[PDB]
Amino acid sequence: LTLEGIQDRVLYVLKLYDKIDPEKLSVNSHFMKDLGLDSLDQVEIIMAMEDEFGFEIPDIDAEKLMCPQEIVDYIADKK
Amino acid sequence: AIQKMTRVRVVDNSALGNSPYHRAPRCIHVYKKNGVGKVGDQILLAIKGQKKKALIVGHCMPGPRMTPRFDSNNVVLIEDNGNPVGTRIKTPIPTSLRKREGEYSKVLAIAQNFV
Amino acid sequence: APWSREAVLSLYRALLRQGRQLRYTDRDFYFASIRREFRKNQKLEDAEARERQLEKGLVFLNGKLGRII
Amino acid sequence: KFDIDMMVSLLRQENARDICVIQVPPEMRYTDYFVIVSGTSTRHLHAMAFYVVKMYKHLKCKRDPHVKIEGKDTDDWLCVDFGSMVIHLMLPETREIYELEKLWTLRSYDD
Amino acid sequence: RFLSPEFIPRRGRTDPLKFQIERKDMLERRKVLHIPEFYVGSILRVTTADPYASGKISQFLGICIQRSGRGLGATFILRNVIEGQGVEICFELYNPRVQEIQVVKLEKRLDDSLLYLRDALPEYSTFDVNMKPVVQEPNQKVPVNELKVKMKPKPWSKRWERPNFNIKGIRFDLCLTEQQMKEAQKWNQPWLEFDMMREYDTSKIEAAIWKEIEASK
Ligand SMILES: [Mg+2]
Repeated sequence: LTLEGIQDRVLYVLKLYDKIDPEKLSVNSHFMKDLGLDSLDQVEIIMAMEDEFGFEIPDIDAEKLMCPQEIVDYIADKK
Repeated sequence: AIQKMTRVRVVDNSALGNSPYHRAPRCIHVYKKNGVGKVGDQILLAIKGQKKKALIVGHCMPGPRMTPRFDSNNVVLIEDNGNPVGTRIKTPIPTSLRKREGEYSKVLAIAQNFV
Repeated sequence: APWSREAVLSLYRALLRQGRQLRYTDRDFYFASIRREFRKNQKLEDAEARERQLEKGLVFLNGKLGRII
Repeated sequence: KFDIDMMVSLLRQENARDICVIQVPPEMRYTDYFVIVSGTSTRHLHAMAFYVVKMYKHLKCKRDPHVKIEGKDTDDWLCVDFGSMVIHLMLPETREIYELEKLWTLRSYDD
Repeated sequence: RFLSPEFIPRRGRTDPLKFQIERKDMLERRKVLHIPEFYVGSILRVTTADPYASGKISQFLGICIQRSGRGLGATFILRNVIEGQGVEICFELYNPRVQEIQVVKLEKRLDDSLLYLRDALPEYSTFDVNMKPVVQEPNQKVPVNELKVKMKPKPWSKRWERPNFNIKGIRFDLCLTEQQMKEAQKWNQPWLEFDMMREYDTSKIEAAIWKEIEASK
């Protein structure tokens, strides 16, 4: 799979989600202080990951991602 | 048999029931030709100077056999249009409400328990 | 203040994993109802009520009192 | 036959506004399937009520009892019970205040 | 030997052939369903089909507080309180929508009818729904539980103090005055225990019934 495919599909479903403010969607785009989200909203983002680009994501690892660089890297070596 | 003038133990999460009051709620009218109500009849009821339609859920005189008999006159409030005032019903409700002709489907969505 | 840390989000994501195994109903009203069970309830509560509401979350997960299809 | 699949056909074919059912376990001896469905207005809920009793009545099951629509005069609530299942046509505000989806999953674990 | 009370007829000028017929049907039901020995103190759980649910069954647990009725139509009414509410059900023992009658705790109380439990404290009437059936040993008489209960205040269901009831399971000393006790000893009827024409002797009745039991085997 194309690694930039992982990049713009993680980035893409981060753009598909509606409650977030697409202001600082970096690779260090954090959730609680960068975008101001609860952990419920964080697993809501995990729900916004597994729906298109995911389906194998474990709960111990989805608890502590917190930035889409770690997401792209983790699905990158996960596949 | 819940006739006129009978004291009534309201089982609801309603504002009218669980509010304290100096008069016990008591029946005024029974909506049958004879003035005797059984499990699954509508009555008027005096709560806090407010008459209010109500539905009899179990009484103290014995009915048929396999049906239950309560130690109070449990009654669920209802509005004029037919939807109940209450939100939860704690005391168990007999399943004998299911067969009778009238508004019972609305109340059986509310029961915690079934006897 | 809840039962633990990981258990709450674990039951959350578990209810979502049943949320995709949902078959017959409008799954977005379902998910919004999961929100309204979790957003407006799990903010600013005492540590005892956290326990009871995560226990009704447990029972709502297991579904021996009925399951949403 | 007239199963819950056929009910999903009747309600998505009507385009019911909101659907949420609960499989009631056999111990709590009310029903098997507990349908919660909302619509637009009294005309909508009323018409889709007469639609689903029209399709059940016309469909099959002669020996099974004819089914009366409950609460034809009230506006917000409507409810119809079958052998296996019972549908509740109501409003989502009425759903908000009666919170039935909590009850039939949390039988003693709610308010 | 324990012969259940529904087989013993009340006296009366009915024909014995009618009880031959009834006992025939009662034993033909006792092939299918196992009717156990139980007294008027014992805790029971009964599974019944529901006429209102589509072939779903149910379980009620409580105290058998009365064993009234003779013949095929004989009942027992059991009591329990749940949700701070007292409920009783009259169960017909031979209604074919009963599937099992399990005896949780076989025990005999001091009385023959515990209808006074409606006026006792609700702790004397409450039970666990999921309580486990206590194991009894095969070859032993029954544990006669005595428990003089405590009574709620005076306006009872019936005047249980009166000696026509012969109630034994009351701590009367806690809940009744000596003056009202001596008033209640007015309705004594001391002769009534001593007349020999009111005594219905079911002995030869028991004999012919046990040959009805053995002959159905
Ligand atoms: Mg009396």
